[PDB]
Amino acid sequence: NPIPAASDLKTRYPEFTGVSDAVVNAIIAEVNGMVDDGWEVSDQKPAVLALAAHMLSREGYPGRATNPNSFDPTNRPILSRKVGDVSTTFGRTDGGAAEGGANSYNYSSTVYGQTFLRLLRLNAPAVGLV
Amino acid sequence: NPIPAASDLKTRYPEFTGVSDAVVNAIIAEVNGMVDDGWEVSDQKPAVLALAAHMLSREGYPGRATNPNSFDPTNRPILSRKVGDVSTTFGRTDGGAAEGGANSYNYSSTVYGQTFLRLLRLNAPAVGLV
Amino acid sequence: NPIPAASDLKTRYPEFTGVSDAVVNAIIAEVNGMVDDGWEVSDQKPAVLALAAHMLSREGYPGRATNPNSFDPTNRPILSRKVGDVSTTFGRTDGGAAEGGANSYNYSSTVYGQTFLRLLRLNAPAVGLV
Amino acid sequence: NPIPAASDLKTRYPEFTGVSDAVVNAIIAEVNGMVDDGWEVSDQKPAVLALAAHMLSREGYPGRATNPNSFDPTNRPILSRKVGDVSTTFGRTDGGAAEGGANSYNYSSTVYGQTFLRLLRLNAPAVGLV
Amino acid sequence: NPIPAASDLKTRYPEFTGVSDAVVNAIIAEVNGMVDDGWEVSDQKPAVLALAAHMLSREGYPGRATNPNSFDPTNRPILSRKVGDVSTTFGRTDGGAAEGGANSYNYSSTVYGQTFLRLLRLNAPAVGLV
Amino acid sequence: MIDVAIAIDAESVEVTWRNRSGGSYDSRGNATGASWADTQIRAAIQPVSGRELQDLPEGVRSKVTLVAWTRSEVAENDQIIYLGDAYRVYAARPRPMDGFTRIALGKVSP
Amino acid sequence: MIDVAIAIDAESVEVTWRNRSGGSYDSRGNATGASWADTQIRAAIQPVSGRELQDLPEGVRSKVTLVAWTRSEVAENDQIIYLGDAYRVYAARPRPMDGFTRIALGKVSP
Repeated sequence: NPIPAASDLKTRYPEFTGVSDAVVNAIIAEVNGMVDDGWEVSDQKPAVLALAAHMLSREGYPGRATNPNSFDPTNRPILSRKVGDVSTTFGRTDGGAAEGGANSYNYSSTVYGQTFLRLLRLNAPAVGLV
Repeated sequence: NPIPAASDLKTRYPEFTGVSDAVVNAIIAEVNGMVDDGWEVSDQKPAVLALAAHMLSREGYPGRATNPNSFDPTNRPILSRKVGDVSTTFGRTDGGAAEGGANSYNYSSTVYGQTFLRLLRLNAPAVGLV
Repeated sequence: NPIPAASDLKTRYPEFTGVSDAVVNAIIAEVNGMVDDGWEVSDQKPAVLALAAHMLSREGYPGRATNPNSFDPTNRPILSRKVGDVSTTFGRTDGGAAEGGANSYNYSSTVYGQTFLRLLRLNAPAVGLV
Repeated sequence: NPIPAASDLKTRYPEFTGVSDAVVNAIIAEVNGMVDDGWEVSDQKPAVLALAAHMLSREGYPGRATNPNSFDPTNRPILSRKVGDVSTTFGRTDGGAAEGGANSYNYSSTVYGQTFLRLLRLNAPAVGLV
Repeated sequence: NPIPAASDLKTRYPEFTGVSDAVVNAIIAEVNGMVDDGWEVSDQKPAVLALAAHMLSREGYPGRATNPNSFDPTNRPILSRKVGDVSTTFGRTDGGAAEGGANSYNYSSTVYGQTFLRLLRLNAPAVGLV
Repeated sequence: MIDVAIAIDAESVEVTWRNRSGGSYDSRGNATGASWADTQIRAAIQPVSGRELQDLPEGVRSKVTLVAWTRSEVAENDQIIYLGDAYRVYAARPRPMDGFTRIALGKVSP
Repeated sequence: MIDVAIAIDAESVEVTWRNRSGGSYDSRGNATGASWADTQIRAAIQPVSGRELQDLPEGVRSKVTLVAWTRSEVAENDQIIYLGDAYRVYAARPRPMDGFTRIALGKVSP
């Protein structure tokens, strides 16, 4: 990975246009380690570009929240609601919420992590000798 | 795959007529790798044409959303709704929603993915020696 | 870990800007032990920066609470609520709430814990001889 | 453990400021036995400091109750309530409430006991020869 | 156990200040047998002081009841209540209520019993030869 | 992740919103109502007690009412042209936490 | 462990509470209302039968009502400034076991 892909996901993923310093310097540097030169050329840029957005959207929005400050450090899903008389119901997320993981990192939460996972399986067979 | 099928799915799949730069350059480049000359001639064009649309519809629309800006990075299904006094209920999708995967890529979400899957199983038997 | 990362998570994790003595001296000192020089350079700073925030958000807010004094020593999740006639329902957390641990420390509660976990599994394979 | 940590959790855990005699003399003396010199220096003070607060908060508040006298010798969790017409529902705690122990001491009830447990696992491997 | 700890739990457990003849003579005499000199000095006083209170709170209050004469020889838990139009619901306790014993003595009912249990497991390992 | 008004999109229809701004009075005391602005918009109309007949001595006429649940902002005195006839707004219940309202419509033509 | 008013925090808004203390009467019999004290505060307002039109002979005017569910203590005759307009309190249902009330608000400007 000669070039850490920076400031380009805003073109690749148009929904992210709020902040750039928390993107390029604070997160991209955390993702460009997973990519290796043993991958193919068609994947190294898109894979890191997708995983960075997965990490961003795992939190509220690029930096920690959207314009309104309503962010939840525990991603609690919203099952239902009603606005004739305001009501909401959430899920339970303590270790694994529902068909989820509790000892690994769950890459299959948003679409972005799913893209990263489908690339990672293609390019990185896991087998060792030691 | 001598020719990356480009700007043709708008004719094959009429519902996608919004944007063309995000389709041909950003997405088709991400699919034309899966197809191999070991396939059949009648499949290499339709299969990639289907898989590109599956990838598009995975997001909100052709590019990240339809004309309204109401897109969800998590494909949360809508189980019920009521409009005499507005109410909705959604599904829970954390690692795997319902009869769905949590460590692979689920090709059986939409119809386009099912078409790609049905061609893939036909043309690519799985057996190795190493 | 030559340098205990201090007063930097306020820049890394903007939501925490209330108090700094409880963070640097009281909590960071409790985290900088888990990191080892056997890790990678790109992880020793971010991992401890994440784990300190996981420990902070485990309580109400950086020091024990946010500006309101409404803190619960048991992290009881809120399943539903209604405000047309005030009502709430909570979860049951006695030894393990739901798909959660009862004899270990659950690192998969918040996102910060999941980030620490994903780095820990990467840098620290578990095998011994004695 | 040369020094029984006393009167310092009120600085470490600011929510406890009501009483001191029931803390230093009546409880800390019951916790400073579990700590051993085989632990590391970074843990002996924080571990006992946390376990003392766990024991305190297991009861109503530092001594047996808060300023109002409404304490429950059986820690019955509150699942839901309603204030349009006052109603509450509790859980059932007879031998073990829900995913909880009934023959050991359940250290995983509050956050404080969880901190003590995560330190105890790190510093005290359990293996014998006799 | 040279000295049966008497009239001291009123200082250790402030909630019990009603009667002293039923405590010292009637109950403490029933507990000081379980403690053995094979224990540790830090435990022989607190453990019996806790177990006497567990036995007291097993009944209504130190002698058989509190100031109101509303006592139940069966410790039926209260699951829910409503006071806009008085209603209560109780639990079922015949041999064992819920995750509870039916042929042993359940020490895990109240907190005092759990304290006695946690000391007992520590000081009294179980192994015989005959 | 919040979307409630996504329910109003299941059933909708193109009605012409007609926003109003008031006028003033001629020096002789009369009134001048003016300043309409039109815009095609989507609503979810339901017939809550519509088309009640009235056989008065003067003849026969109907009494039509409706409810709206629209996403746009509509005040209490505007017009909505639907099914070829105009309707005047009785009363709105705006919910600014979300984006939608609830409106009562009464037919204007006697 | 008790927290019910934690529900009122999900939806809230900054309204200016305006606490009132009464006055007295001039020797000629008139009245003098004074002693207002203002404070920004958070409420959870919902439109229970708001904005009912009234086409009186005198012209057109609306009839606005609201409910509050606020955490602070509000008496029966105070003011709450919301959305740029003042509202007077009809009636409160305080629940001192918890911290919150329930208030009916009517718009003042005719």
